[PDB]
Amino acid sequence: VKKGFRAAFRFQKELERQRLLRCPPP
Amino acid sequence: ADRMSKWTSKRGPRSFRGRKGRGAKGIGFLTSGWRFVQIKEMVPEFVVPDLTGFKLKPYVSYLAPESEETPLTAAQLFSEAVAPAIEKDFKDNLEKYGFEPTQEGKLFQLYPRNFLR
Amino acid sequence: IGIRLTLPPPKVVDRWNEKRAMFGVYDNIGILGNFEKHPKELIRGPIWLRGWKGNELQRCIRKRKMVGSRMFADDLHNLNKRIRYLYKHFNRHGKFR
Amino acid sequence: GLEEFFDDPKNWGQEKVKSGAAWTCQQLRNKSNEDLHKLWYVLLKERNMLLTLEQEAKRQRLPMPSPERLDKVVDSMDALDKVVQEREDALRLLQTGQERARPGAWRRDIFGRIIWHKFKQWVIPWHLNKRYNRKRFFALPYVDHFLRLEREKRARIKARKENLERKKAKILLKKF
Amino acid sequence: FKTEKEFMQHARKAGLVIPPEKSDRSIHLACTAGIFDAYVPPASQVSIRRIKDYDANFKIKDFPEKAKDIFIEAHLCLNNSDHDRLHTLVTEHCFPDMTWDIKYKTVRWSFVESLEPSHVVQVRCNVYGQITVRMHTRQTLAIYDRFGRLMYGQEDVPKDVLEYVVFEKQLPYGSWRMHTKIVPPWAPPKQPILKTVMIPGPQLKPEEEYE
Amino acid sequence: LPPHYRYGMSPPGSVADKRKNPPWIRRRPVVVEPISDEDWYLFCGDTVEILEGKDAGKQGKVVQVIRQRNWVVVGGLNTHYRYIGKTMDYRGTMIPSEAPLLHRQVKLVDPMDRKPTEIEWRFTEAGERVRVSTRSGRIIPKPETWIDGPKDTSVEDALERTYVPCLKTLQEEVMEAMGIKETRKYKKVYWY
Amino acid sequence: LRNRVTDRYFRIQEVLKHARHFRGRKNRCYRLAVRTVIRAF
Amino acid sequence: ARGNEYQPSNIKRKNKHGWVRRLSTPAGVQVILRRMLKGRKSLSH
Amino acid sequence: ARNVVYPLYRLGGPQLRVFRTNFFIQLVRPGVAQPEDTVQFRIPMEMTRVDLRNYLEGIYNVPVAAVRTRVQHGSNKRRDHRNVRIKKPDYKVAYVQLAHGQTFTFPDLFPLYSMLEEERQQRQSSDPRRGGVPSWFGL
RNA sequence: GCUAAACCUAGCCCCAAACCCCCACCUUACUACCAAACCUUAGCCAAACCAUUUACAUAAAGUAUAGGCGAUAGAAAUUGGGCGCAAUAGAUAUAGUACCGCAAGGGAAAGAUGAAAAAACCAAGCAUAAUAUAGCAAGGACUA
RNA sequence: GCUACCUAAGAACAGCUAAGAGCACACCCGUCUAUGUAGCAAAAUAGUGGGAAGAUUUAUAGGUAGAGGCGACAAACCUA
RNA sequence: CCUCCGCAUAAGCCUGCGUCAGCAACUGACAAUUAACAGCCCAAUAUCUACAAUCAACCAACAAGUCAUUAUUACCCUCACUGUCAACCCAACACAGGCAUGCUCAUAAGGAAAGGUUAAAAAAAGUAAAAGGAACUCGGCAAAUCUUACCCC
Ligand SMILES: [Mg+2]
Ligand SMILES: [Mg+2]
Ligand SMILES: [Mg+2]
Ligand SMILES: [Mg+2]
Ligand SMILES: [Mg+2]
Ligand SMILES: [Mg+2]
Ligand SMILES: [Mg+2]
Ligand SMILES: [Mg+2]
Ligand SMILES: [Mg+2]
Ligand SMILES: [Mg+2]
Ligand SMILES: [Mg+2]
Ligand SMILES: [Mg+2]
Ligand SMILES: [Mg+2]
Ligand SMILES: [Mg+2]
Ligand SMILES: [Mg+2]
Ligand SMILES: [Mg+2]
Ligand SMILES: [Mg+2]
Ligand SMILES: [Mg+2]
Ligand SMILES: [Mg+2]
Ligand SMILES: [Mg+2]
Ligand SMILES: [Mg+2]
Repeated sequence: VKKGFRAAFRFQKELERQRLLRCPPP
Repeated sequence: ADRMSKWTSKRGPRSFRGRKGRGAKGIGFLTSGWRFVQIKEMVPEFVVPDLTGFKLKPYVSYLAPESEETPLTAAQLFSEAVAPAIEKDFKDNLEKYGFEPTQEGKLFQLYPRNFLR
Repeated sequence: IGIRLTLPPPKVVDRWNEKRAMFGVYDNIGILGNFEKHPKELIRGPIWLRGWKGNELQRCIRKRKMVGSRMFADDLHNLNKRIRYLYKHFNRHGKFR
Repeated sequence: GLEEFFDDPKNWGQEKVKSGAAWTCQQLRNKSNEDLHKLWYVLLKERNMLLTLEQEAKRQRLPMPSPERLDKVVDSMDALDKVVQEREDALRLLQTGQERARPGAWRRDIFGRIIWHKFKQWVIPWHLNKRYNRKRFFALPYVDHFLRLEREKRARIKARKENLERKKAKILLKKF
Repeated sequence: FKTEKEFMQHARKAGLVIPPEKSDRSIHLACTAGIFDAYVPPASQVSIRRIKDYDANFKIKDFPEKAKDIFIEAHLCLNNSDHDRLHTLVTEHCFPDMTWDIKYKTVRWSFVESLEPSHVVQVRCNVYGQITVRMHTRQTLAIYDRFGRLMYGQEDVPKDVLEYVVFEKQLPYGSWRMHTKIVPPWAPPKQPILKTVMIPGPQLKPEEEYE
Repeated sequence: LPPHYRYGMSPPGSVADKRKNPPWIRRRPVVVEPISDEDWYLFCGDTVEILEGKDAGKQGKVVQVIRQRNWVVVGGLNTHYRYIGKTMDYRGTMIPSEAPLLHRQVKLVDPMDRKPTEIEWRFTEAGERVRVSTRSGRIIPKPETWIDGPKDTSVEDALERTYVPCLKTLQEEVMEAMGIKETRKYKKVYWY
Repeated sequence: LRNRVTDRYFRIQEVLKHARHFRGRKNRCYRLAVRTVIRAF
Repeated sequence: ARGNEYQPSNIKRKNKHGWVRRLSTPAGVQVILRRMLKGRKSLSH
Repeated sequence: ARNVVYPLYRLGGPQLRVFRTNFFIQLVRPGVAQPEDTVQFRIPMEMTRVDLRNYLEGIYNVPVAAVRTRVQHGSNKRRDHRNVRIKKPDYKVAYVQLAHGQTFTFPDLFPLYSMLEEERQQRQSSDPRRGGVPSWFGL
């Protein structure tokens, strides 16, 4: 468990972008 | 090759299996021809009372009241055991009251225990 | 994949904590307390480095000569070996000389 | 007889047997020594009965009828033995002033630590006891470094525990 | 396994001895195993006072109104799978009997106006009130699949339903909830189903023959 | 029981406990706030009131106190729904099991005011200790036959004081009682 | 480790996004993809 | 034939490595002390 | 008694006497076929053959004629999650032959759910003609 | 979509303070019982070999001195809780256990639900989905 | 606890011809070939062989310890 | 159809193919090996113990050998404790290896070389082979038959 916030935040947003490009919203 | 196992009597060669025994106690001695003499007095005699008409069962009924723990200290047993004898023989040689300075001639000695349990 | 899937729990920081709000007070206790104390008496730590800065070889030599008598035995032995290594390193190895 | 290794045969297979309380200690300090002797054999026979019934419970792959009364009997046996040893200790303190029924001495082994050596009974005196005079009760000066390493190891364990208690205290103040 | 006795006999054969342990907390149930006295369709005022002495404000002349509003609202919670409301509206003996098989399928039950004034039928009675209510209504079902294709009943066509709904109440915080629903043996069968069913015969071992 | 054992709804020695807490788990220990032994004031039988979440404002009765986690199990309230008896083919039955509450989520009830009350351990001349509410000065008490078998003592025989205190041992008293005689005196051995 | 690297997934994904059409393990494994992506540039 | 080596017997094991032999000389006493300072479960055979 | 230092006997000394017996006893069922005059016990380790004779003569008043004990090695072959050997404890077993022609057989010891079993009667199994339709609805 | 991933807290570290801790067991340890201890460390290494030699509060002071007067060694008088770690990290430690060794000795790995169990997305590797002439596996491109 | 040598008290050596004799088992060793080469084996297997009443072989306990031991010298053996 | 194995004891190991339950002896629970065999011995102080063994007799030796009491005093109790199981030990293994002794020397005891099929090459082990019979090769190594003679050390 690597301490920090910024890689967890950016990776949280790229998981959001892959959730969009997997199931695109109407 | 084991280290962790307890060195029991089941384990060595015949000379090792012979000498070591369990937690039993010696009852007699060996003589020539390896003949075991059992000493009669070394055997524990289980002194067992008569259990006839004895009215104490192994459990106590739940209706018995609850009290406090008062362990028998030496001052209590001196008080109820000796103190009225001192008060009755003072209102009118400590061996008169149940005191023994020495106990080498005594059968059941208190220090060290020559009785059992 | 060495990266975490959930964002960490948030880090609340009280900037007006007792330690943070009164931080640095009595640093100028010498220059406006009539020089009765020095601010190196205001620091708390190991007794061999209250008011002193050295490199590692100096911190270990000073540590041994100040508190090394009542150190534990393998701490004293490890510290003697560290002084012996750092001696052999600082005085014999290195680029600039 | 052998039927005293078993209980009342109406209780065989009832899966629940009522029993009273355990003998507590103050109820036994009111009794005589003869009464604690006979009661010792009462509880002894009861303990043997409940132990045969435990082992037959493990044999038949069945649960106990009431396993709590074996704990009651062991508690009454321990209570009676403790009350008797209280009377032994009080009478020993009156007659001899000793606090331990068995003599011994604070000695120091080869290993440097101080150990209570409980004395054994012997026939011959200690100066011509061949096996006793091989058992050496003195620490030679190669031991003192290891005593110091033991002292420092226990001090590390103590410092770890105390510091860890302080860390748990800090986490408790952070949470509440 | 199939019962408790097989698990106990395999607990004896396996050697796993489970001692019966006593805990001070038991299960605070809020139901009954069915009906106290099963009403049989084609004097119990003592039980009514046995409700009014625990409840102290209870009117049977207002009750089959509420029995309607407890009924329909509960079935409206099948349209939305609102189980949080259902445990306030329905008992625990009824909740698997009406919500288990409807899992992973959308129902679109819908009430339309009743045919008779619904009315109380019988009342019986740690203390469990129980009120059986006769209802004769007009409902519409449409039970779908996981795949949203119809398998029971058209959505538009209303059907007329006989309903012997048994209520139960815990008698400090409970209310009236649907406990069971008496289906009588003289009743007509339900709607037919849209699909066909194969029902297998006896699966024969080779030494066995079919007779 | 291992260190950092996790207390739960099951007692610490049952069977489903050993399904839940086997001797090889190492889980995160629950940070519980340290209530002193004298500071705990919720007992198995108190009528309490739930403050938070589901069944808020309802008053129930404490059925179980799991004191190693500051837990109060209100009977019949704060219930969730679990099945039981679920075999291979039968789906079990529905049961309203009970979720435990922290004691912060719970306040006591005056038996004459019926309100959530903060409770202190006031001292009075009549009783050394007992619960006293703060919104009113009222004492809350502490909340809550037998036939002998053939193997129980009577109460009277369990309390006989047949103990004449004497300076004889158990051994000397039993040897004098049994009438056992001994002429062989004990011979002194060496202790070392 | 006082400060060890957290942002390392994104450096690997800086290189590997140019390799998404390669053959073999060049599209997948970073050690191979760095050489073929440098070489492609 | 090589590798059989360990050819066991309890007499040679207790009289080679046992507690009484380790306490016969002060070198083996220091062996037992290193075992107790390391914390091992078996100090000797 | 066990876990007690016995007082040492010299020649001509008094009889060694135990008043409160420390060790217990339990008679188990024989797992093998044995003669009808033989009772099998589980002696605790520190109890000899003579002590078991005088134990059963004194306390239980059984006319005990022969005693033949043996020691059973409980297996040290079962392991933790720590791969550490668990030792089942060793135990001494007495074999007692009784006098006077007596005969012993081990006696044949050991010869909410209303709601559960009353929903196991009313299970109301799904008719196969229903095909998965929930049977709650009155339609 | 499998393998898997993730996680936060067991604990640990560096300071401060304070001077710590029934029974059997030196015979074959875990066994109820019979006629004597002290004695210089050395060597690696530096001297580019090696052979004398080579370290084990502040300030005076790297001064006086010593030294194949060379490598280097070196006084005294006198003076006066965390910008720690967080499960490959931090203790080896969940444990000096398992295991290895005749023995001295060496020495591990690991856990993550929730208030209550009395309730997805992403490494490699495959799969979905084998292959089409030609060649550091691309690049310029191209309708492709 | 292997191995080198020794100490103590033991043991085995069929049959045939007639003694550190010969043929020859058991047993000890390992000449030569072949297999095996992450093997059955960190040195084995199959056959052939040398010895087999002696300076034999072997079980058990004990001794010698690294600036050493031990050696029918191979500068061997002293836990692969 | 094999057997050069087996059965015991010694040493070793320590419940390790008993019951119940869960390529095609593991886990949990329970149970057992019972002393007559074998270990575990000896009251002192003086005093005795020249003549092997080998069927021990003739013989025949040399390397010169494995076996014993008496005097007086003390002595009167007795059968305890321990081992006893297995398909087993040492070789990391359910390892073609290593392992002392007494019995059977073909077994009365113990076991199974082949998962099934086809009948390639190469490889291993074997049997047979016309005519020739060392022409092979470093060398009659191997195999088959058994033998003469001469050197070197
Ligand atoms: Mg050997
Ligand atoms: Mg140099
Ligand atoms: Mg050189
Ligand atoms: Mg000075
Ligand atoms: Mg670690
Ligand atoms: Mg580690
Ligand atoms: Mg992947
Ligand atoms: Mg090209
Ligand atoms: Mg010869
Ligand atoms: Mg040759
Ligand atoms: Mg010959
Ligand atoms: Mg030689
Ligand atoms: Mg030579
Ligand atoms: Mg040479
Ligand atoms: Mg056979
Ligand atoms: Mg086969
Ligand atoms: Mg085949
Ligand atoms: Mg031919
Ligand atoms: Mg030629
Ligand atoms: Mg040619
Ligand atoms: Mg040839």
